[PDB]
Amino acid sequence: SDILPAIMTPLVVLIGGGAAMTAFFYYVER
Amino acid sequence: LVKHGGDPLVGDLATPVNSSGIVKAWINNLPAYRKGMSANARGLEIGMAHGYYLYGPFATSGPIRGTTMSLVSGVLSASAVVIVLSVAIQIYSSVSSAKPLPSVTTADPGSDFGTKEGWSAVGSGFLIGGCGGAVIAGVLSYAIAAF
Amino acid sequence: LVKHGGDPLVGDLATPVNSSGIVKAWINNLPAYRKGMSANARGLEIGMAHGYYLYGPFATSGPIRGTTMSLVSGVLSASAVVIVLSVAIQIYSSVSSAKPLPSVTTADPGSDFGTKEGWSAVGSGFLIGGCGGAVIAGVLSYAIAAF
Amino acid sequence: TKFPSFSQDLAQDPTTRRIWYGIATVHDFETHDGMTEENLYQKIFATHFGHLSIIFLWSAGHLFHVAWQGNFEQWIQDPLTIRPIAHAIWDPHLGDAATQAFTQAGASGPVDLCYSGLYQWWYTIGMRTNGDLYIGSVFLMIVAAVMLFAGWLHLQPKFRPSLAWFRDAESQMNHHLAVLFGASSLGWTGHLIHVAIPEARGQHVGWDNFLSTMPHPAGLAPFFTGRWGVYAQNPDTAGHIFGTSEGAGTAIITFIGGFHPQTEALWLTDIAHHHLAIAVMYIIAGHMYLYDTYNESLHFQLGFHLAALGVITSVVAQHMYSLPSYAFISQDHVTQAALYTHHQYIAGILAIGAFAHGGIFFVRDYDPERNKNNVLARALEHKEAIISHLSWVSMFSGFHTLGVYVHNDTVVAFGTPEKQILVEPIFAQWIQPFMSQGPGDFLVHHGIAFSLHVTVLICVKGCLDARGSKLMPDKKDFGYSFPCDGPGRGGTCDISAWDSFYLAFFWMLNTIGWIVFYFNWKHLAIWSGNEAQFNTNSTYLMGWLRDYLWGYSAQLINGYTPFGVNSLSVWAWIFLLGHLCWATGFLFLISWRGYWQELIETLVWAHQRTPLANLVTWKDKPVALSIVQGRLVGLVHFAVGYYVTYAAFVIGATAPLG
Amino acid sequence: LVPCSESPKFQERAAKARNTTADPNSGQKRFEMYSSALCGPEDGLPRIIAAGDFLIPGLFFIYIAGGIGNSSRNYQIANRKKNAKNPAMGEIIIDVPLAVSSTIAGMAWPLTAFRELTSGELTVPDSDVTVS
Amino acid sequence: SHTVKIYDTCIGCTQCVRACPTDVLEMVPWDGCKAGQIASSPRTEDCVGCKRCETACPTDFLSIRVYLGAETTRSMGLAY
Amino acid sequence: TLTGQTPLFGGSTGGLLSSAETEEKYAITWTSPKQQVFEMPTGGAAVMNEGENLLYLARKEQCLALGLRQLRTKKIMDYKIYRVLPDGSNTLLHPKDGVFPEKSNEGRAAVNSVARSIGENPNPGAIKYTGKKAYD
Amino acid sequence: ELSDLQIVIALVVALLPALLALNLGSALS
Amino acid sequence: KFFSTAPVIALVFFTLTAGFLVELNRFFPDILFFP
Ligand code: CL7
Ligand code: CL7
Ligand code: CL7
Ligand code: CL7
Ligand code: CL7
Ligand SMILES: CC1=C(C/C=C(\C)CCC[C@H](C)CCC[C@H](C)CCCC(C)C)C(=O)c2ccccc2C1=O
Ligand code: SF4
Ligand code: SF4
Repeated sequence: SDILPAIMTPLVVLIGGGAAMTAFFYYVER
Repeated sequence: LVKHGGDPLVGDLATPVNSSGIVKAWINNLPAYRKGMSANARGLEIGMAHGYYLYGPFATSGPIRGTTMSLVSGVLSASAVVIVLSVAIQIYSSVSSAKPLPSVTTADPGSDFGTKEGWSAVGSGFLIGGCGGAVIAGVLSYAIAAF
Repeated sequence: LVKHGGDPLVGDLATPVNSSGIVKAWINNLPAYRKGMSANARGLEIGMAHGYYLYGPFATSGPIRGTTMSLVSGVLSASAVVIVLSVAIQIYSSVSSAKPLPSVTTADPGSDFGTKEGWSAVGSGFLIGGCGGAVIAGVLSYAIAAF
Repeated sequence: TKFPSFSQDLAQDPTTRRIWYGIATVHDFETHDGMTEENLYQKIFATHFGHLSIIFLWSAGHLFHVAWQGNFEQWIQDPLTIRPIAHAIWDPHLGDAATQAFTQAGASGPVDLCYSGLYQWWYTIGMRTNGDLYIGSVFLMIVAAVMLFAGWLHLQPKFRPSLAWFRDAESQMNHHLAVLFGASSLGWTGHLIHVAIPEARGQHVGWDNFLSTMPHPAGLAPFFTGRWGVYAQNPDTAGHIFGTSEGAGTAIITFIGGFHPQTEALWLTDIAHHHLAIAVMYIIAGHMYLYDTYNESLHFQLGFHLAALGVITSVVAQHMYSLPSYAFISQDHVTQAALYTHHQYIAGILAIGAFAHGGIFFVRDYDPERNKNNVLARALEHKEAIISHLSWVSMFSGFHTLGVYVHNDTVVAFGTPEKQILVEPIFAQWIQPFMSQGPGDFLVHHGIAFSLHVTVLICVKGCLDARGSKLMPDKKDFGYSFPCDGPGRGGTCDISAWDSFYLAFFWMLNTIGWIVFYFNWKHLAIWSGNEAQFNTNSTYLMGWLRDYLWGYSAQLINGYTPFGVNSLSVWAWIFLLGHLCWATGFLFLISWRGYWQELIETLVWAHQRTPLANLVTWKDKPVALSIVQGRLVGLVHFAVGYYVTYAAFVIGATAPLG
Repeated sequence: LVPCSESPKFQERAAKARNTTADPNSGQKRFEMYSSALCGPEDGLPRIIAAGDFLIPGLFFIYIAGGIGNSSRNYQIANRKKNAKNPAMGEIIIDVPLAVSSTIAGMAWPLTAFRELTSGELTVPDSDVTVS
Repeated sequence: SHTVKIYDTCIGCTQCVRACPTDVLEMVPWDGCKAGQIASSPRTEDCVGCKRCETACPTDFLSIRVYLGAETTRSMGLAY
Repeated sequence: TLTGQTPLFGGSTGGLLSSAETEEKYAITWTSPKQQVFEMPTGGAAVMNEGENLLYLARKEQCLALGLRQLRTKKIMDYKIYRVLPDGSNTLLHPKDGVFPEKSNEGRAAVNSVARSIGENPNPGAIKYTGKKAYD
Repeated sequence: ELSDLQIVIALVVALLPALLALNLGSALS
Repeated sequence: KFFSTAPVIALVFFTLTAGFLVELNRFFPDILFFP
C-alpha cells in the first residue's frame, strides 16, 4: 500500500470529481 | 455575395459565410446535419473524426512525446477525452428538452439531436467512433513510422 | 432501517438492502435500469464495464501470466467471454418473451430488456463495449507498466 | 427546475442565477420556503453534528497522514534539525527535478513539510510513535462516525428534539460553562498528569499500563487531604531534557513559571496546574449560575459567539508565540509565524462575521417595540453620534499615522533621517516574552489601531444603518443582502448592510495584514539577528517595502528559476497563484454586471447561430452574475488571494531562514 | 532614552550632515538644535516623548486648527445671515469682507470658547439635529 | 417577479408612469389625493426592476416602491 | 389577426433568437403618415412603410422603446403592443384600456395600492415566521 | 513504520463515517 | 467675481499658505521639536 496514493488521488480527484460534477449537474439540471 | 436577412425581424443575416452554397453544402452534409443517417451513424462519424483528430495533440505535444509510449498516451488521452464527451452527451441528454432550431445554414436540422433517444444513439456512436478514431490514428502513426 | 413488505402478499420484503435510498439510487442508475438510455447505450456501458473487469482475472491468473503475452491472453480471453455472452444474449432474446417485472429496488425497470428489439440492441452494445473494455484494460496495463 | 428545492422563487428562475443563488442561499435555513422556527432549530441542530464530524475527520486526516507519511519518529529523535512532514506528494505532473526538490526531511519520495505545529503539539501531549497517531486517527474517524450517527438519529423523529430543548438556552449556557468546558478542562488535566508529563519525564504511558502507573507516589494520600503540598513535589531541573529521565522531577501540579529551557516552552506541570484551576473556576461558576433578544435571535447568538471566538483566537495567536506551550515550537520559526498569521486571519474572519450577523440581526430579528429602551435601542438612538465618533478617531488616527510615516519617508529620502517624528511607546515600556517596543512599533501599533477603528466604523455603520438612513429610510424592507436601491437618489450602489460587511472585509484584511506584517517582519529581523533592520527601517514606509516585502521575497521568488527548482518552488508558485487570484478579484470588484450582461447576450447569439455548436443548448439561460454575486466573488477572490499570497510569503520568508 | 549630546551615534550623524537650506551651516545648526532632545543609543535619532516635544507644538497646532475652524464657522454664520439663500455665491463665491471679518474674529477663539461653552451656544439640541 | 407597491403619499404627478420602460404602471383615478389620480401596478409580470419609477417619483419616502424577487425571463430582461 | 406590413429592414443580428419561437415574441403595430426612417431597437435604421406597420420584437421593453422614444416623438401614438405566443395568441398589452396609462381612465382598478405610507411599514422582527412581507 | 494491515483498517473505519455522512446529508436535504 | 469664486480664492490663499510655509522652512532650519 505504498501505491495507495497513485490509486486514491486519481480516484478522488479525477473519478470522484467527475462523478461529483456529473451528479451536481443532474442535481441542478433536473 | 451580399448580406441579406431571411425573415428580417429574426437576428440572423444570410451572409456568404452562413448562407453560401458551398457552405450550406458542407454544413448540411456534415454528419450532424446530413439527411438519412441513423443517430448512431451521425455519432459514429462525428466520433471517428474527433477521436482521430484528438489523437494528434496528445501524441505530439504531451509530456512523454517522442517516445514510443507517446502513441499510447495519444490513444488513451484521446479516448479519455471521448469518454468525457460521452458522459457529457449522456448527462446533457438526460436534462435536455431543447431541439435544434432551423437556421440560415441548416433549414432542416433534424431530430437526432433534439430527442433523448437521438442523443443516446449519437452518444453510443460518438463513444465507439471516438475511441476507434483515436486507436486508428495511433495504429496509423505506428504504421507510417515503421514504413 | 426496518424490514417491511410492500404489497404484503408478494414475496418481496423491503429491507435496507433492497429498498434503501442509497441502494435504489445505485441500482436504478446502473445502465441496466438507468432511465433515458438507448438499449444500445445500456449494453455499451454494461459491456465496457464487464470487458474491462474481465481482462484482469485472465491477464493476472491465467497460464502465461507474468509474460508480455499475458496482456494479449487477458484481452482475447475477456473478448471471448464477451463473445460467448453476446451469443447468449442473441439466443436468449430469440426465445425470450418475458419482461423485467417491477420490483422493490426498481419500480420502473423499462422495456430495453423485455423486447426482442431491446435485447438485440443491448447485445450489440454489450459486444462492442465488452471487447472494447477488454482492449482498453490491456492498453492501460501496457501503458501503466511502461510508465 | 427542482434545484433549489427550498426556494420556489429561485427554482422558477429560467437562468443560471438559479444555480448560483441556490448555492448561495442553501444554508440560510430561515429563508427556506415553509420553514417554521421549530424545523429551523431542528435542521440547524443536525447540521452542527455534520460540521463537528468534519472537524474530527479533518483532525483524523492530520494524524493519519503524519502517521503514514510523516517523519514524526525521526523528528522526536532530532526535533531541531529534522523538518517535520505533513503528507506525501503524489502528483503525476512533477518533473524529476521537482520530485527531487520536494524529496526533503529524509523522506524517500516527495513530501510537504508541515507548518501547523502539529508535531510539536503531539510530542507535547505525549504521542511518541506513529502508533499513537494512527490510533488517534482511527479513533477520530470513529468519533466522527458517532457524531454523524448522532445527527442522523437526532433528525429521525424518534429522537427529534422539539422547540423545548432549544428554548432552554440558559440551561445550555450553564452546561457549556461547567459540564462541557469545566469537565473537559479537568479531563484534559487528567490526560496531562497521566500521559503528557510522564512521557515528558521519559516514562512511557500506554493505555494498558497507566491503570498500573500512578502519576504521583504521594498521590492518593494527598488526594482530598493536603492536596496542594504533595502535588508540588521536586520540580523538574533546568538540566532536564524533554522525553528523557535526565533531570526528570516528579511534580504533576506546579506554579514553576517561565519556560522549560530545553524546549523553550511553558512547563507541562504549569499547564496541568492551569487547567485544573480553570476547571475548578468553570465548574464553580456553573454551579453558581438583551436577555429577550439574545434568546429570540439565533443571529444574535452566532454574532455574539463569533465576536467571542474572534477575541479568543486573537489571544490564542498572541499567547501561543509569546507563551509557547509546545516543545520546540519556539525554535521552529516557520511554524510559529504560520500559526500566528493563521490564527490572526481567522480572528479577523470571525470578528467581521460577528458584525455581519449583527447586521443580519438588525434586519431580520430586532423589533424596536419588543425592546423599548434596551442597549440596542439606545445604540440606534444616536447612530449619527457613534458613527461620527468612530469616523473622527479614524480620520484622526489615520491622518496622523499616515502623515508621520509619510513625513519619515520624505525626510529619510531627502537624506535627513534625524528629522523623523520618532515617538517612543512610553506606556508599552511601562507595561514591559515581551520584545523591545521602539518608535517603529509605536507607528505600527497606531496603524493597526486606526485600521481596527475604520473596520469597526464600517461594520457598525453597517449594522446600525441596516434598518435605514436618509438615502434609504426603509432598508429592513429589502433585507440584509440586496444590490442597491437603484440610481434613484444620486445613486444607491452598495447601500445594503451586506455591502458594509463587504466594505469591511477589505479593512479587516488591511488590519490583520498590518498586524501579521508587523509580527512577521519583527520576528524575521530577530530570527536573522538584524533586529536593528526592523528598528532602523520600520519608521518610514520604504523600509517596509524595501526590507520586509522586497527583501524577504528573494528566496521565495527564486523557488523556481530558469536554472532550477528548489523546495520553495511550490511556494513561489502559490505566491503567484495568490497574486492572480487577488487580481481576479479586481475583475469582479471593478467591472460590474451590466458590461458582462451585454457581452453574454452576444455570446448567446453566437452560440445559437453557430452550426454544430447550436445542436446543444443551455437549460439555464446564461446571464451575467448578479450585482451582489459580483461583489461576493470579487471579495472571495480578493480574500483568497490575499491569504494565499501572504501564506506563501510567510512560509517562503521564514523557511530558508529556518 | 539618553541625551543626543551623550549618545555617540548622534555625534557620528552630526559629523557628516546634509544641508537643507542654501546656507552651509543649516546641517550643523539643525544638529546643534536637536542636541537638546533625547535620542535612542543604537539609532542616534531624535525621539518625541508624549512636554517640549509634543505638548507645546500640540498647543500651537490646536490654536491654529481652532482658528481656522472658528473662522470657517463664523463665515458660515455670516453666510446664513448675509442672504436668504446661503449657498449661492456664499460658499462657491467667497465674500472677502465677510471672510476677513471672520478671520479677524478668528484666533480669538480661546477667549471666545469660554462664552461659547456657557449656555451650550455651540451645541444644537438633539431634537433639532436632523437624523432619520 | 418584482412587486410594485404604491403607498398613501402618491401626489399623482404621472412622473412614474411616463418613466416605466415596460409600462407596468397605469395612472388610475383615486379620491385619496388632490391630484385625483394614483399609481397602479397591474402589469408587474413585466417589471424589469429598473426603478426608473422610483427615480422619477418626487415625494419624500417615495410612494412607488419596487421590491425585486423571483426573477423570471421578463424580470431578467432576456431577449433570449 | 395582427396583420401589418413589416418595416423595410435589411436584417440585423439584434433580432429574435430561439426564445422568439420557443416562448413569446412581441409585436408593435403602428400607423405611419409617411415612409420615414426610424432607429430599429435591435440596432440599425429601418424605414416604416406608409400606413399600418407591424414589427416582431423579442421583449416588451424593446417594443415600448420603439413606441415611447421614437414613434411618440414622430407624433405616431397609434402603436399597439401584442404579446405573441407560439400558438399565435396575440394579446394587446400596452394600451389595454385603449388609453395611455399616464392619462387616468375609469374601469382601471388601483392595483398594489398600499393604505399605510412608506414610514409606517412593519419591521420584519415582528412578522418573523408569519410569511408576510413588510410591503404586504 | 505504518503497516498495510493498519492502512486498510484505517480506510475501512473511514468508510463508516462516509456511509453515515451520506445518511445524515440525505436527512438534512 | 473671479476673485470670489472658490478656485481662484483658494488658489491665491494656498499659493500664499504654501509659499508662507516654504518661506518659514527656508528661514528657520529643520524644526522637529519645539526648543
Ligand atoms: C493547468 C496549467 C496549465 C495551463 C494554463 C496551460 N498548461 Mg500547457 N500544454 C500545452 C499547451 C498549452 C497551451 C496552448 C496553453 C494555453 O492555455 C496551456 N498549455 C496552458 C502543450 C505544449 C501540452 C500539450 C497538452 C495537450 O496535448 O492537450 C491537448 C491539446 C488539444 C486537444 C487542443 C488542441 C486545440 C486544437 C489544436 C484546436 C484546433 C482548431 C481548429 C483550427 C478548428 C477548425 C478545425 C477544422 C474545421 C479545420 C501541454 C502540457 C501541459 C501539461 C500541463 C500540466 C499543463 N500543460 C499545464 C497547463 C502537460 O503535461 C503537457 C506537457 O507536456 O507539456 C509539454
Ligand atoms: C476444469 C478443471 C478445473 C477446475 C475445476 C478448476 N480449474 Mg482452475 N484456475 C484458477 C482458479 C480456479 C478456481 C478458483 C477454481 C475453483 O473452482 C478452479 N480454478 C477450478 C486460476 C488460478 C486460473 C485462472 C483462470 C482464469 O483466470 O479464469 C478467469 C477467472 C474469472 C473470470 C472469474 C473471476 C471471478 C470474479 C473474481 C468474481 C468476483 C465477483 C465480485 C466479488 C462480485 C462483486 C463485484 C462488484 C459489484 C463489487 C485457473 C486456471 C485453470 C486452468 C485450467 C485448465 C483449470 N484452471 C482447470 C480447472 C488454467 O489454465 C488456469 C491456470 O492458469 O492456472 C494458473
Ligand atoms: C445459428 C445461426 C447463425 C449462423 C448461421 C451464423 N451465425 Mg454468426 N457469428 C460470426 C460469424 C459467422 C459466420 C462466419 C457465419 C457463417 O458463415 C455465421 N456466423 C453464421 C462471428 C462474426 C460472430 C462471432 C463468432 C462466432 O460465433 O463464431 C464464428 C463463426 C464460425 C466459426 C463460422 C461457423 C458458422 C456458425 C453457424 C456460427 C457460430 C455461432 C454460434 C452461435 C456460436 C458458437 C460459439 C461462439 C461463442 C464462438 C458471430 C456471432 C453469432 C452470434 C450468433 C447467435 C450467431 N452468430 C448465429 C449464427 C453471436 O452473437 C456472435 C456475435 O458475436 O456476433 C453478433
Ligand atoms: C482513511 C483515513 C484518511 C483520512 C481520515 C484522511 N485521509 Mg487523506 N488525502 C488527502 C487529504 C486529506 C484531507 C484534507 C483529509 C481530511 O479530512 C484527509 N485526507 C483525511 C491528500 C493529502 C491526499 C489526496 C488524495 C485523496 O484525497 O485521497 C483519498 C482520501 C480519502 C480516502 C480519505 C477520505 C476521508 C476524509 C476524512 C474525507 C473528508 C471529507 C470532508 C471532511 C467533508 C467536507 C468536504 C470539504 C471539501 C468541504 C490524500 C491521500 C489519502 C490517501 C489515503 C489512504 C488517505 N488520504 C486516507 C485518509 C491517499 O492515498 C492520499 C495520499 O496518499 O496522497 C499522497
Ligand atoms: C465571513 C464572516 C462570516 C462568518 C464567520 C460567518 N458568517 Mg454567516 N451565515 C450563516 C450562518 C453562519 C454560521 C453557522 C457561521 C458560523 O460561524 C457563520 N455564519 C459565520 C447563515 C445564517 C447564512 C447562510 C450563508 C449561506 O447560505 O451559505 C451558503 C454559501 C456557500 C455554500 C458558498 C460559500 C462559498 C465561500 C464564500 C467561498 C469559499 C472559497 C474556497 C476557500 C475556495 C478557495 C479555493 C482554493 C485556492 C483554496 C449566513 C449568512 C452570512 C452572510 C454573511 C456575510 C456571513 N454570514 C458572514 C459570516 C450572509 O449574508 C448570509 C445570510 O444569509 O445573511 C442573510
Ligand atoms: C467577469 C464577470 C462576470 C461574468 C462571469 C460569469 C458569468 C461567470 C462565468 C462562468 C464561470 C466560468 C463558471 C460557469 C460555468 C461552470 C462550468 C458551471 C459549473 C457548475 C454547473 C453544474 C452549474 C459577471 O457576470 C460579473 C457580474 C457582476 C460583476 C462582475 C462580473 C464579472 O466580473
Ligand atoms: S448597483 Fe449598479 S444598478 Fe444599482 S445603483 Fe449601483 S450602479 Fe446602479
Ligand atoms: S408614486 Fe410618485 S410618480 Fe408615482 S404617481 Fe405617486 S407621485 Fe407620481
